Amino acid sequence: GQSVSECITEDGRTVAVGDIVWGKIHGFPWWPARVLDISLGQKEDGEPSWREAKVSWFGSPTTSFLSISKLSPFSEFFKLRFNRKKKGMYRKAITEAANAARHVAPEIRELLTQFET
Repeated sequence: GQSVSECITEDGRTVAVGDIVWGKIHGFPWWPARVLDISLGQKEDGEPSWREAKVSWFGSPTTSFLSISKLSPFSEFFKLRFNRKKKGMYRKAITEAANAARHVAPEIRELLTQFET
């Protein structure tokens, strides 16, 4: 594919390099990540319609490649995707991501602060 600086997700929102997203891989819940690159399939490719992003997971050492279909914008999907029960690394990642997002999506850190006990 060809790298680009942004694309539109399946829910119709723009995702750009540097943005915070929920990402999905097998064996883990939806997990917050930072977008490092975005790649779009091109007509000479084996699969011209494939599109993906390279992401860095919060609360984690790992970087992964996700189909755009396996990510979503962080704020808009937060209430849906945030697991209120999970502990440890997962909750630390949530905290980091909410803090990172607090200037464009202050509602998330707001919700997390209300939720904490």
